[PDB]
Amino acid sequence: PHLFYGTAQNGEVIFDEREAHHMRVVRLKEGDVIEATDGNGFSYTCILKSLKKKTAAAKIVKVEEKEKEPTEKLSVVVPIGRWERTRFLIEKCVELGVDEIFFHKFERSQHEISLDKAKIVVREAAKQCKRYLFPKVSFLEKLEFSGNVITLDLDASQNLLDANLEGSITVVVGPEGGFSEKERELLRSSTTIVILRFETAAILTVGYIALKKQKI
Amino acid sequence: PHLFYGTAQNGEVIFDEREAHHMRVVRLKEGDVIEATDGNGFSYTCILKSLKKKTAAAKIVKVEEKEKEPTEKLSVVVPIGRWERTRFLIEKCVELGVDEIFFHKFERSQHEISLDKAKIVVREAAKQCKRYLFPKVSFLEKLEFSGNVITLDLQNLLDANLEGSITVVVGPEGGFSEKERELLRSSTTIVLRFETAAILTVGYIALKKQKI
Ligand SMILES: [Cl-]
Ligand SMILES: [Cl-]
Ligand SMILES: [Cl-]
Ligand SMILES: [Cl-]
Ligand SMILES: [Cl-]
Ligand SMILES: [Cl-]
Repeated sequence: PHLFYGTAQNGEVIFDEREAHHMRVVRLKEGDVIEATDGNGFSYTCILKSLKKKTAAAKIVKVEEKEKEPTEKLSVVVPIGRWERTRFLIEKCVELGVDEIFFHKFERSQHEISLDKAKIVVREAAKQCKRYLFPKVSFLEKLEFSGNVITLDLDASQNLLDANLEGSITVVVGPEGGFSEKERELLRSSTTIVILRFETAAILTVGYIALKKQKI
Repeated sequence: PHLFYGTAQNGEVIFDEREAHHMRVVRLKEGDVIEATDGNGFSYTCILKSLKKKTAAAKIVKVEEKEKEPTEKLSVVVPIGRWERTRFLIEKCVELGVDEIFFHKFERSQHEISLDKAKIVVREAAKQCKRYLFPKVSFLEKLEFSGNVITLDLQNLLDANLEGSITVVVGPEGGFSEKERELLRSSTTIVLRFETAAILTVGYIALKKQKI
């Protein structure tokens, strides 16, 4: 049971080139009943009409609201770094029920991110996890926040299980080359700080928090 | 800075062809200073004396105790299933401070494993992670247990009582059979992508037991 992604309007869902290729791979055809999401919490049961090289369109039969906006958000600051790390962190954020991703370039990174690429990673992950309401993605200029913030310092574990998790939480995943001293002063003074393989620490940290917050 | 695995005897560490080959891949030569572990908690700083095709030997210069046996053990029963899953679970056991790994072929698996092959996975993961006291591996013929055993189907694991030595039963890819669901309820405490779930669950337990 595959879940496609498109834009609903005027009784149809329209699909971009990327989706049409994915449908040709599953070898669908005109007449087939399919399920799409718009990424804002809705599910559409549709009959495929057109499948062409760079586009497709299906007629909507049924809509179900599958997920509503949460009252308390889980936010993660993802460092703009080597693509393999960045793609991983974004995928895990979809997976672990994060509501908002914020991309920050820490002082020791010279990387950039394409926000359109990040949205594709979110889309493809969500289609796999059957997540109807996609996390939002934004740039973040400054390490300035409100509410409860937890910082994952990758170069040191601190006590995660002692941390207070009351209310809305932002988790700040640290950069590969480490916080500069300016960043560290800024984050010690404003957040709560908490050695394993990068991929394991990130899953365990964000995943424990999501668990406790019942985001998963 | 690599870490090799060898056998310590009378002032030298000897190494097998797997390690010798690895030494050649990383361009080591006779006369270089290397670090080895025995897999028993100790680090050995040695001078590499002989690097041959099938074997190597180094002279011990310094020995440091890195890791001791814990009072309270964390054991995990790993299903014998598709290699890619089994290998991942072995490596996470190494990395998350599990002390002992027991392989069980559940009823809906038809797979088999050689302990020699599992040990190689342990070795290579432990070399990579710089774990000096390697976990032990063995077969578990029956799902028959004593002690705190908790049975996992990859939430409110957060409420599980994890005190004392503990065994964690990770279920098979095809699910527990009826007989298995009954058997496990008679002797255990029943408490996302597979890899994510496996890390979050075993990691949380390890972290709560302070094994990491
Ligand atoms: Cl890159
Ligand atoms: Cl990019
Ligand atoms: Cl951009
Ligand atoms: Cl980075
Ligand atoms: Cl299995
Ligand atoms: Cl071995």
